[PDB]
Amino acid sequence: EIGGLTKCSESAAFTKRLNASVKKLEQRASQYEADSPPALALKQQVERTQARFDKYSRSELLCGADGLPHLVADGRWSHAAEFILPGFGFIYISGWIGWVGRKYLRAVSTSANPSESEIIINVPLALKIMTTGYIWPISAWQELISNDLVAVSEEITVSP
Amino acid sequence: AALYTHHQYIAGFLMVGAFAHGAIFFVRDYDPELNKNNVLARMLEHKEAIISHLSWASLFLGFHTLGLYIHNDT
Amino acid sequence: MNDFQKYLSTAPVLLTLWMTFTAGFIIEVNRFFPDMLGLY
Amino acid sequence: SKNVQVFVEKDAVETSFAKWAQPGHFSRTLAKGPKTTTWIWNLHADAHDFDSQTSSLEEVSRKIFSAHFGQLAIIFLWISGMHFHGAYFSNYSAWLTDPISIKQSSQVVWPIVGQEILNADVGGNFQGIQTTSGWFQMWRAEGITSEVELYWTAIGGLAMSAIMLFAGWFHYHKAAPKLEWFQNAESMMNHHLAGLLGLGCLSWSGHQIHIALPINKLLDAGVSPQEIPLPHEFLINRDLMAQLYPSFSKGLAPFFGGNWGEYSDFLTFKGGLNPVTGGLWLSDIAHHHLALSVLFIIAGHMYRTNWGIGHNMKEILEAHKGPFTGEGHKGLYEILTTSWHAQLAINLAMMGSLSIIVAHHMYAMPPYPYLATDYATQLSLFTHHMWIGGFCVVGGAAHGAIFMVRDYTPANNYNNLLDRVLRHRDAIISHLNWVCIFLGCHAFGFYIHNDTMRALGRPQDMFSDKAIQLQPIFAQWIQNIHLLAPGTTAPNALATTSYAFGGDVIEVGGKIAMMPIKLGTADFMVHHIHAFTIHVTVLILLKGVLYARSSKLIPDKANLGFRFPCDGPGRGGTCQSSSWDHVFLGLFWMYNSISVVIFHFSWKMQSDVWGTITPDGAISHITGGNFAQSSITINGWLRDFLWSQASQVIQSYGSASSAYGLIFLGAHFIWAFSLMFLFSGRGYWQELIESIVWAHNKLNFAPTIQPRALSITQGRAVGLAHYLLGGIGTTWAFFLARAISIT
Amino acid sequence: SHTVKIYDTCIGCTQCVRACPTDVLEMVPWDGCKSGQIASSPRVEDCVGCKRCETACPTDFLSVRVYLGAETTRSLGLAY
Amino acid sequence: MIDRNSKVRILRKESYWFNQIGTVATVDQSGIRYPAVVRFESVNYAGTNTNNFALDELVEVK
Amino acid sequence: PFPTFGGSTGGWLRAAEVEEKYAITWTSTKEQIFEMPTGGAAIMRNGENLLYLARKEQCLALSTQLRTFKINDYKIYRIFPSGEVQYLHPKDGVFPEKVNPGRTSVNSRGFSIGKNPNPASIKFSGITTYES
Amino acid sequence: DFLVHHAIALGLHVTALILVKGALDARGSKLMPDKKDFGYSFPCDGPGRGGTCDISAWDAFYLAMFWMLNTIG
Ligand code: CLA
Ligand code: CLA
Ligand code: CLA
Ligand code: CLA
Ligand code: CLA
Ligand code: CLA
Ligand SMILES: CC1=C(/C=C/C(C)=C/C=C/C(C)=C/C=C/C=C(C)/C=C/C=C(C)/C=C/C2=C(C)CCCC2(C)C)C(C)(C)CCC1
Ligand code: SF4
Ligand code: SF4
Ligand code: SF4
Repeated sequence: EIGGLTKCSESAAFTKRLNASVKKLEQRASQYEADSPPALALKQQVERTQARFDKYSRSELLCGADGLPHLVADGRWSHAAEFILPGFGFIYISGWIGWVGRKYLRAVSTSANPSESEIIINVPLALKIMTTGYIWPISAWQELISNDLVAVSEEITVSP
Repeated sequence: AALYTHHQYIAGFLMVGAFAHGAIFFVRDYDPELNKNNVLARMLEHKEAIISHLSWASLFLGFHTLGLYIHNDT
Repeated sequence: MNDFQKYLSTAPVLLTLWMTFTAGFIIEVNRFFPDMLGLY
Repeated sequence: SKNVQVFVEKDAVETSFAKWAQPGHFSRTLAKGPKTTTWIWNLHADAHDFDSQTSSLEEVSRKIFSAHFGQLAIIFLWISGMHFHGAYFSNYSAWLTDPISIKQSSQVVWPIVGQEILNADVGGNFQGIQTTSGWFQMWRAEGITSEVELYWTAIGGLAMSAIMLFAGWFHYHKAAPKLEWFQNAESMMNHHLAGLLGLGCLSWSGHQIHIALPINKLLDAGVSPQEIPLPHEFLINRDLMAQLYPSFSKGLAPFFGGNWGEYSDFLTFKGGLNPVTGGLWLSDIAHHHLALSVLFIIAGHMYRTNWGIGHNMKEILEAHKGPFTGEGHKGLYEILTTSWHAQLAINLAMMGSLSIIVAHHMYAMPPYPYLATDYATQLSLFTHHMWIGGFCVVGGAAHGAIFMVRDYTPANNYNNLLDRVLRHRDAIISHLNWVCIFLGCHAFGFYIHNDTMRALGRPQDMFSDKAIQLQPIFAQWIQNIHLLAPGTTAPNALATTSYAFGGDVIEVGGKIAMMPIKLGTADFMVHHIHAFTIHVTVLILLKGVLYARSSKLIPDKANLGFRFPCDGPGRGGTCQSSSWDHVFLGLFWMYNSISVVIFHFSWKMQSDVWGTITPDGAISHITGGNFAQSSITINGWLRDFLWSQASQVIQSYGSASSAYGLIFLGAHFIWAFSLMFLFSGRGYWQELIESIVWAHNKLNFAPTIQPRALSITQGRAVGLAHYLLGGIGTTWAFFLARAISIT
Repeated sequence: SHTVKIYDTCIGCTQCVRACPTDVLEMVPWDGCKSGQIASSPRVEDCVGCKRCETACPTDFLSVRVYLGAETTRSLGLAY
Repeated sequence: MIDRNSKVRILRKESYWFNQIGTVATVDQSGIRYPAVVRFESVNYAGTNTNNFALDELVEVK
Repeated sequence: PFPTFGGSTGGWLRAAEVEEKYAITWTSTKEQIFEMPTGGAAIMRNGENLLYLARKEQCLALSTQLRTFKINDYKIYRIFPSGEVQYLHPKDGVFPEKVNPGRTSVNSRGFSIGKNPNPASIKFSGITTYES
Repeated sequence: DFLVHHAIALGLHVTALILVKGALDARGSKLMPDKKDFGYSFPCDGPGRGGTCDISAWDAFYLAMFWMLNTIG
């Protein structure tokens, strides 16, 4: 496989880890008894453990010799779920936040008191501006090609 | 083991000194007029760009590297 | 009321509320969709 | 008319939310509005400095009284929560039945994200975090028995919290006392020394005599908690009490008559520790509070109020003057009755000093049932109160300096003790400097000498109990005196106040509760190091108070203030010359001092006291007695203490003690993080910010509240804060994790 | 010792001469400003280098600049 | 042109408000070295919002 | 004419006797308590008063305090070891904050701070840019 | 090895930032537009204009040394 790794579904170390983990919890549960609230909790915990390992097994994750999942991020779409797809999520959300923030700052900049509106936010306006960020990619590009995003050497600079 | 650590540390001191004397140059020997629109002068024209971007790089590397380590620890 | 709303509109207060909401929704997502290291 | 009267102004301040929406209302400067980020920080730093917010003592005083009610409300809510959590999220009932085996726990974590691992198998069919505050022991001593009772005390706490909050609002907005009311020291002391402390002790003695003592006797005997009669039953049926203590039969008749001896059943002077629980006998504690109560009530009748008899403090102070001290204590009364900062200084120092004493007296003479054997709780309490004390002491010094810079008036202080002190300040500081150097060179030198000698293969030249020895003769002597006191200098006592001085080994549950603690060369060396650390701290702090208003370097420091960054790069450099900066530096030394003290406690106890003893006489201490020959060298501390006793935190992953491991690491990070604020300067940061702002501007957006770098003073404060948090946090985890295991 | 220089951007606010802890600065007659006064540094031999003067100047960039230099007993503020 | 209420861009490199816009308050006509008095909406590192500049250091923006 | 003071360990040292010394003088209309820069409190006399200090700043600091008492007749002198005395403040009889015709400008550069020469230009000259 | 390499990257970049900034902002800045007239190393420029501690270029070397040691470590 890529990098000499092995699929986790076919890795013995991965399975050994699972068995060991469950055993530890079960050994603890033995002390408590029957429907004792402590025992029921530990029992539920083992279920989650079994589920986690199963999910990873059914996945396309590749494990190493230690039996631990290793992520691939070279651009291959075979393992896009590991980095590329989640990556888009971050970019979309982050841009949303940044775009809306810039919009609000510029909007309140022309108000009676531009500094009071930064310490005491105008919630009504903020919410409106915040909702308009879902199309930030389009808006940003449009602003760039309209020479409204990047300024032109009319900004303060150092002495040298 | 000793040899590696020895040369790497010396390398660090030598690197820092280079930048130090580079600064001494600007303060003492730089002639703004001679180097007009020179490759060197233009560097001092977009100083903010260089510094700001280097800052971003440092922040990106710092947040994620530390974050991933802490995730693994927890 | 108006004045109280202004206090509730102060930066510190709004941050706390927003972060509490954000933290909560993240926690809730993990409660119902737990243990994910990738989009499956 | 009457010297002491009540004067109150009705409806002084209107209650509204308008000011709430106007941040910075308290200050004239801040009120104008925010123009730079500095405004934000200043808002928070000048919030409780009432002296700068108003120029009238009456107004400042009024705010302080109300603010105090607020703190009391918070404290009540805190206590309430603890009792509630002990009623709904604890294993008190199980622990009560088997105190030796079950482990105390009163916090439970939700089953989110594997954090459940933190819920340990403490015992009693319960899983939770092992708490170390000592609540269970206290409740047992009070005689709680049930968890219903805990619930009710919780409800009482909530109610009390509300009452306090109302009081704060009432005495600031509706009925605000005037300055004349506040300035009644004699009355206040009479009331606080007779009512707050005297009546308080007497009331507590009542609970202990009628409710706690009887229940605890039954518990110790073996009676199941469920079989012990309810508290009210004891209060009503005198016969029941007579069975336990056969003197209640006589009633209060002996008391009104002079025959107080008959009450020897419950009021005793036994001394020592109860063999079963390993705590001081409650009978002795009851007599303690009763005796203290009488003393306090009598003392509360010393000052004049409205009936002629009594003492006037002013007269007492002014009369005490001598040949070497000029006008003596003249002028002090006015200072302490017209300056809150001065009062806080004395009060804060004494409060901190008390905490340190509590720490020492509460381990040597364990006060609660089943506390000594719980090593975790013992260590936690000692360290906790040691810290609280250090901070408070340094704080007293700080406010003392604020007085000199803000309230000191030359006119009111001519040839008084204060004036004369400020007139020979050079001598005082010079001598203290020498004392510090002497102690430091000699004390630490001993350790360095030993390290060199052991490394050079010359063990016979070390300052050790096996070579050149430095025995603590004076202390050894006092110990003997205290050991032989029972029956001699203290004829009516039956045992030593503490087994530390000498005696037998008290063991509870196979674990050692207390044992004679011996003092040798190592102890001499460490004790003198403690002296050095404390002395240096005093030097920095005292220098700050004495040279707060002026110095040869900056003759007009007073005008600059209590918290100024510097005077300039001139005079060779005047950085950090304010009194605030002296406090800043003092805290670092306080950290060092306390750290060494707590480490001494941890190693000494785990090496020469704590441990297990067999049915026969075989004592196995936790560390094995390594303190004697290992604590005499610095390498020993690094290896036999820090390196070895840290095996628990580092190997805590995968266990219920994993949290401590994470916190240990996190604290280290924060400590290092602080070093960037303590070594750098505002200039670099401000310039960096400029470049960053360029980027935002290049994209057509920038904050109107111009971003600025933290002030010089704030930089130092942020650094100290993170430094202290990190250092203390690291030890916190280290100690707790180690303790859980040793227990 | 230290060197203090005054520039043409002065406005004769007198704030600098009112802040010096050692009387190094004076207000002298001048015609370049509306106030008709400019600051001078007649006695720089007593400058300690505090820079309080600079902190008081209201001009965009200090019209009074103190350049630290050779150190003497007076400049080092040594009472001993 | 520099005149009362006019808006100009600073051209003094040492100024905190270089390449920024300010409003000319008053221009003195007595031959002083720096006649124009411009006011800015942002405080400098010292906390001031005004300064006097010469006409050459100011370019009218409109 | 010394003010009433009981002594302090913060007074002058050898430098005052071998290098140089300072002295301030003033006149008061009432006996009042002032704080001395050295440390402590003293009572001025009703009339002429003389006090010795080791630094000019210490003397001028006291003058500030005196102004609060509404005293503006103070004079400061420097006494050398041989006995020579120099009148220092108010030098021309008029306080420095008040323009007095007859005082000439010193150390003045006729250009904005930003017009000073470049360091490289004056290399190997011995002069500094701000003195160039 | 992936993670440690990215940490080393952080070190080089941050150390460089300090040093590069020092060089470029050695002849002047917004806080001190006349820095070139004071030299490579000077204590500060006073407690005014907000505070100017560690504003000289020499201080950049001073600050970068710590980071250099950390990264090499
Ligand atoms: C390990 C670090 C360390 C050390 C050793 C010191 C050492 C000292 N600090 Mg210090 N300090 C430190 C960190 C340290 N500091 C930090 C991090 C801070 C920041 C908060 C401060 C802040 C600070 C303040 C604010 C003050 C001190 C003071 C002192 C002095 C106490 C007087 C004394 O005991 O002299 C003895 C010094 C020793 C180092 C003892 C060991 C030396 C040997 C063992 C003794 C014999 C050697 C002999 C003299 C010569 C040998 C010859 C040969 C070796 C060449 C001493 C010089 C105080 C001071 O100066 O007052 C006196 C003081 O006021 N410190
Ligand atoms: C070929 C290499 C080289 C050369 C020729 C120079 C030459 C020069 N440098 Mg430079 N420098 C270098 C490498 C070099 N440097 C490196 C590698 C660095 C990075 C650290 C620097 C950093 C640097 C700075 C930051 C500065 C200079 C300066 C200078 C100039 C004056 C030096 C001076 O005053 O020292 C005089 C002599 C000394 C300082 C004695 C040094 C004593 C050292 C610091 C302590 C010794 C270590 C300690 C005692 C070990 C004991 C440990 C024991 C207990 C075990 C001079 C032109 C200065 C300048 O202004 O130039 C314009 C200046 O500010 N340099
Ligand atoms: C442990 C010690 C420590 C740490 C952590 C830092 C951290 C930092 N220093 Mg620093 N420094 C230190 C000691 C330290 N310093 C010391 C001792 C010195 C003296 C020489 C310096 C001198 C120094 C200089 C001279 C400079 C720095 C700079 C920086 C920053 C570099 C950029 C970066 O890593 O961004 C990432 C930062 C971090 C990861 C640290 C903060 C992390 C917090 C906890 C946030 C974590 C968020 C997390 C990922 C999750 C976020 C989402 C959540 C809100 C839900 C960073 C904030 C540079 C700077 O200003 O940056 C451009 C710079 O120029 N430092
Ligand atoms: C010193 C006081 C104190 C402390 C530190 C704790 C701490 C804790 N309690 Mg507890 N408790 C206390 C007092 C305290 N309690 C008292 C007095 C009572 C009696 C009412 C209780 C009753 C109680 C119950 C019944 C429970 C806890 C639980 C808990 C745990 C979870 C806390 C929680 O809800 O997290 C989550 C936090 C929240 C859900 C609150 C939401 C966060 C808010 C919205 C942020 C605040 C908004 C902000 C202030 C806006 C400002 C507006 C402006 C007007 C000020 C935690 C360990 C729980 C537990 O252990 O379960 C196993 C639990 O079930 N406690
Ligand atoms: C005997 C009367 C009496 C009592 C008990 C107190 C008690 C107290 N005063 Mg006080 N005081 C008194 C008379 C009294 N004062 C008089 C006459 C004056 C005017 C000269 C003052 C002026 C004064 C000032 C100026 C201040 C105090 C403060 C305090 C508190 C100090 C903090 C503390 O120890 O927390 C202990 C806390 C408790 C014990 C909680 C309970 C508190 C309540 C109020 C006790 C009331 C009695 C209670 C209902 C029991 C009734 C018995 C019944 C069950 C049979 C404390 C509650 C300080 C403070 O913080 O006030 C808010 C403060 O700043 N007092
Ligand atoms: C009885 C206790 C007491 C009281 C009533 C005061 C009261 C006062 N002090 Mg004081 N002080 C105390 C104890 C006390 N102090 C102690 C023990 C110390 C030593 C550390 C000091 C040191 C001190 C200094 C050095 C100064 C004061 C000042 C002041 C005044 C203004 C306070 C202020 O700025 O509010 C605002 C309060 C704050 C901003 C504190 C907020 C809490 C900060 C952020 C630290 C929080 C740490 C937190 C616990 C860590 C949590 C970790 C978690 C996040 C993981 C005020 C009169 C100042 C002043 O100007 O006096 C006139 C001043 O300069 N005090
Ligand atoms: C062959 C080959 C290769 C290579 C490539 C290349 C081409 C690389 C490059 C590399 C490089 C290319 C590097 C570089 C580096 C650089 C540096 C390291 C720099 C530094 C700089 C400095 C330090 C500066 C200084 C200064 C200043 C500061 C200012 C001015 C003056 C002076 C100049 C003094 C590869 C991979 C292997 C593979 C294939 C083949
Ligand atoms: S630096 Fe100090 S002594 Fe020198 S002129 Fe300025 S204020 Fe006066
Ligand atoms: S403070 Fe500045 S502008 Fe005012 S008189 Fe002095 S040098 Fe001139
Ligand atoms: S900025 Fe820093 S170095 Fe400069 S005078 Fe102020 S405290 Fe001193």
